[PDB]
Amino acid sequence: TDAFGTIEFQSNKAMYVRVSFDTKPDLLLHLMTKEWQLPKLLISVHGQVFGKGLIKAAMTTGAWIFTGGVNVIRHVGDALKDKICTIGIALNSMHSHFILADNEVKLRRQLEKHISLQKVPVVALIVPNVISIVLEYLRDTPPVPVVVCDGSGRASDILAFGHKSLRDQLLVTIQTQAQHLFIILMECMKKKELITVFRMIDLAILTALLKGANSAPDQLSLALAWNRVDIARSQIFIYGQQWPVGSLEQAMLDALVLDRVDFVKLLIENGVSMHRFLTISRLEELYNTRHGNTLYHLVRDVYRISLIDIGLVIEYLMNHFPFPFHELMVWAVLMKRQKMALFFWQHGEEAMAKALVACKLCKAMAHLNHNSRDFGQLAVELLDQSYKQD
Repeated sequence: TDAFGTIEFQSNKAMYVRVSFDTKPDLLLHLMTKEWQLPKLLISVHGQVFGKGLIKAAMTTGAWIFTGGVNVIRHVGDALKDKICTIGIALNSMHSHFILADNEVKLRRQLEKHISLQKVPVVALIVPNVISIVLEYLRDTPPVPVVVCDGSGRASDILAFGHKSLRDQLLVTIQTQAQHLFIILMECMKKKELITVFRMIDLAILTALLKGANSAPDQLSLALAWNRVDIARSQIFIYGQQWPVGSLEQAMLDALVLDRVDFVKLLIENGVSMHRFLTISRLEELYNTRHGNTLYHLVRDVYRISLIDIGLVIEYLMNHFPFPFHELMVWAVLMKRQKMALFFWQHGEEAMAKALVACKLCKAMAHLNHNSRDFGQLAVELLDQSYKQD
């Protein structure tokens, strides 16, 4: 036992546990997820652009960062100072949820492997033993999109060896030890194109993770979890892709469940046909789901949700759909969304009636002013422009 206490470096409040060298992945997972009340992506570091890249990547991905607890660690801490749930393993003030080892590495790696096994790509960035751990991660662990950094030292030597007489020059620069160490470097050439050296970071890190993942549907499913359509468009969707039949419908449904206007627009540009996409079962399931609405309460005023109940409640408030955009927009406004409904209004025809219906529905939905005013003004502007034209 012993330890098991949280200390605030006054503040940067954080939790600390002095675990032993041997660790149980289940114990650490329970402590972090439940005891600490604490991601889709995982990052671990062995040690302006450096700070900016990590901060942007961590904030967007919302991924835990594994770094040395002992104050290269200082450089990372300074970058953080410039609510990411970083994890420190070793007492830096910036890091949170401290975990210690009683003397470690083996237990940490086992815990990371167990966490990754649960339905979470893991990428390690690195700035003598450095090359050893690099090769261990690359070989033993199939996933290891390790990226070298401009920082000199072991990283510089590894990058120089990977990029490319030459072996003799590298061995001389290293200074029997060099000859023994080159055994791993021999496998580095075979492992090339799996760990890509960074070049002079969030975009680069995302690209490296996507390359490591290695099938448009598979990559796009993980991309949706990160909400990086603007950047992921170039890589996920490229000319000459496979595009398996049927996966596109599932991806479209998953995107539509959540509020990702950019991804829906990108899929429409790809050729997502709403004429055939519209489905009674899909609409019923979409209404049923509560993930991501007061309609349920309205339902009580009006278990699986059917179109009949929706029609009944709509009337009170007031097998492919030929004009699905009406249903899409009424659903979007009924769910209290402020972006998808406007997009559906833009795409669909007969905008005046739809805008007026939405304006009427908004006022009674609360029983609001901003949305009702927007819909009302949009209709007025549309008529005014049409009045000028003819």
